[PDB]
This record gives sequence, structure tokens and C-alpha cells, in this order.
Amino acid sequence: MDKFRVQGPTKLQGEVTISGAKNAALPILFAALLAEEPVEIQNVPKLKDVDTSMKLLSQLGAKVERDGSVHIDARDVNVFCAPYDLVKTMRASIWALGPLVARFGQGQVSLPGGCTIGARPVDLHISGLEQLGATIKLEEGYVKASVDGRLKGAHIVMDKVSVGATVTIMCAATLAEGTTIIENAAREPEIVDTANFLITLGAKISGQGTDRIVIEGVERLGGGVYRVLPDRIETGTFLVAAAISRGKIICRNAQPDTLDAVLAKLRDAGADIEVGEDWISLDMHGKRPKAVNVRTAPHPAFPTDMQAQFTLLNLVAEGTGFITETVFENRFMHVPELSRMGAHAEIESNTVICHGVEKLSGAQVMATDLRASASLVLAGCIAEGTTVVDRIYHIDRGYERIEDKLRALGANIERVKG
Ligand SMILES: C=C(O[C@H]1[C@H](O)[C@@H](CO)O[C@H](OP(=O)(O)OP(=O)(O)OC[C@H]2O[C@@H](n3ccc(=O)[nH]c3=O)[C@H](O)[C@@H]2O)[C@@H]1NC(C)=O)C(=O)O
Ligand SMILES: O=[P-]([O-])[O-]
Repeated sequence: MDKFRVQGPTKLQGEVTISGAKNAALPILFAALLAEEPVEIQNVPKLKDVDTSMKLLSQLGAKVERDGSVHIDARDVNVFCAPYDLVKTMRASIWALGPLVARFGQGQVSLPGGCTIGARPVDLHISGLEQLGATIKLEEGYVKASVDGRLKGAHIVMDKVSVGATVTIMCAATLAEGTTIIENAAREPEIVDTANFLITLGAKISGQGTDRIVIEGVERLGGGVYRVLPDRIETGTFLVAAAISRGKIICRNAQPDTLDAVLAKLRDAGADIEVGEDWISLDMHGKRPKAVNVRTAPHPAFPTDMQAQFTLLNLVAEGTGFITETVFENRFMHVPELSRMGAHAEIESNTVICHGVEKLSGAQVMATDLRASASLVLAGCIAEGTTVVDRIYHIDRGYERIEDKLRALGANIERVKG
């Protein structure tokens, strides 16, 4: 059980290089199961979620190695099941289903269960596949999919907006007979990156990043080389790190058009922001941030993966600000932890109401969330005294070596093995 011991207060300033998007890497690694010649994915972050993906790929029969880049040879894939033991540790494994059924006509993936952040059903994944001609049944907890021959292009109108299901259907359709059209598709940058990787292998896709995606089936996909886009969530997290510590920062290897909503909100909090073509700068000019009001929603609105960080900002800001969550309505476990550190907040239904205090106090807190818990580490950096963040293996799934980057910004942080 690793822990972070953090010493503050400390003013975070300097620069940071952004790693590749964790949530682009993942879908792409699973899309590689479609490829019949070898592919190299560049700029992949070193995260536990990538490790788990590789472990699953390999288990399926693919040939996988890695450093900066990941290498995948999916020619000899010969087992078609993502077993309970893996899926339970990372529900994104469900992404194996699509490609497996599209290419080999069969696929067995464990049905994911409960998550601490809220209800997370996969009905849209299943329904999308059935609509593409797959037959799907559930036995022994496995969703078992099969198709005689290959899938058939279809006009699919999505009941609600879903990143996961949009990816599942998009990927499966690349090897179907004819044209698939996805209506009400998710527009997340990562879905664009995934589509562009697919095209690189010889797929025919258009409309990615808009609500309508068109896929023209081809008979087989090849190999190639593709570089993953920068991680907007990591970028946001560090921008926020500076904004709460009254610091200044430059983020290198960024993609600004990816963060419109976040940057706009940071300006409202009083930050001075400039952007280049692959950098973002933020300066607080020694100022304490002003409270803001936020509502999470699918891209390009403000992202749920940034919600906890902005909650922290508000909790040390001037005034009162609320944050409403419309994507994961129970994603507030960070709030009671920040309360142990002297933050003043209440939760009414799916809105947190924050009353900013001048400074927080060090305490023992517990991580539980892949992305959200990073806010506990950030809190540690600006709190008065010593904070111990327990159970950071969660954070290790989500960020590449966060302590190294924070230290290079002035943080007093240490990883211990209690
Ligand atoms: C928490 C993850 O980030 C999440 C990110 O929060 C969400 C939204 O941004 O989109 C991905 O999740 P996801 O695919 O599960 O999210 P979505 O499917 O868009 O969620 C849609 C919403 O509709 C619901 N939903 C989803 C699928 C479905 O079949 N039915 C359904 O009702 C879910 O409850 C959810 O509340 C990212 N996960 C990955 C691996 O990319 C992470 O960082 O690991
Ligand atoms: O359920 P898994 O995303 O921790």
C-alpha cells in the first residue's frame, strides 16, 4: 500500500510536459485487435490502465511489448474472451467485445458490475452490436456475442450520449458489410483520435467529432504507425495546480482546442491564459482565484474528469461557487476528504455548494478515484503542514508519474511504502 506524503504550503510554478491521452491510448489498443498487420502506437503514457490493456491483449493471443511506444501484433489472436478477473479491475476491457465479434465472429466479455462513482450500465454497447446484426446472450455473467459471417452496416440512433458505446459501434462497423451511420454520437477528442487511427489502418470513417459518424465497411484492416494526442485531463489538472497555488505554469506538448470549456472557466476564476499551437500558459499574478459555477456534460462542455479539481479550486477561492454533475451523479467522494482538510462544502443532490476558505490544513485522506483523487494530492501541495494520501494505486492507473511532475514544479512530495 503505497502512499504520498506531502508537505505544504508550496507554490507550484515552472513547466510540465503533457503525456499522451490515457483515454485515447486505451480505445486504440483495443481497436488494434482489428489489425492484420503490426501496429505501433506512439506517445503512450506509462499508466497501470495501459498495463492492464496489454495484459488482456496478450492473453487474447496478441504480441505486445513497450518501452515510449507500444507494439502490437494481432495476427495470431486465437482466444476470444475477456475473463472476469481482468474486467473487474478495469471496466474499459468491455472494449474488446466489438473488435472480436467484427473480426472473428465471436466474443465473450464479462459484464461489468458496480462502480463507486455511480450507475454504469452498458446497454448501449450491447444494443448497438445487436443492431449491427450480432446475436447476444448472457450466461455465467459473460456477454456472449456471435455473428454468422460478418456484421451489417445500419442506421443507429443513440438513446443517450456515450463515449464507450460510440467507440464500440464505430470500431465494429469498420469490418461490416456496407454503411453504418451513428446518430447522436459522442464528440470527445479521444473518439476523433480513435477514428483517425482506424483510418490509418485502412478504415473509411467520416464525421468524427460531430454528432453523426459514417463508417463504410471494408473487408480487412492493415497495420501502421500512429501518435496519440495529448491528455486534456492531465493538462487541466496542472493548470489547476498553478491556479490554486497562486503560481504560474507552461504546459508543453498540449492541444489547446481540446480544452475550450476548461480554459474559459479558469479565466472566470481570474487566471491570465495564453495559448500557442502546442502550449498553454497560465499566470495568477499572485492572486487568489475567484469562485466559479460549473455544470459537467459531454464534450465540448466542461468534462466530469475535471470536476473534482475545480471543486478544490472553489474550496480555496474567494466567494461561493457551485458545481453540478450531470454525467456521473454520485461522483463526490473527494468532497468529504477535502472536508477533513478544513474545506467548507455541502452536497445537495447532484450539486456541491462550496464556500472558499483562505487555506487548508494537512490530514490523512484516502484516494478512490482514477482521476478525481488527484485533487487530494493537489490539496496536499497547498495545505498547511503534512498530508498523507493513502491508497494511491488508484492515481497510478490515471496519471504518469504525477509526483515527478509536481516536484519539478516545487512540490514537496514523497512516495512511501507503509
Ligand atoms: C472515468 C474514466 O473516464 C471516462 C469518462 O469519465 C467518461 C465520460 O467522460 O467516458 C468514458 O467513460 P464511459 O465510456 O464509461 O462514459 P460514457 O459511456 O460516456 O458514459 C455515459 C453515461 O451514460 C450511461 N451509460 C453508458 C453506457 C450505456 O450503455 N448506458 C448508459 O446508460 C453511463 O452511466 C454514463 O453515466 C471515460 N472512460 C474511459 C475509459 O475512457 C477514466 O478516466 O478512466
Ligand atoms: O470499475 P473500474 O473502472 O475501476
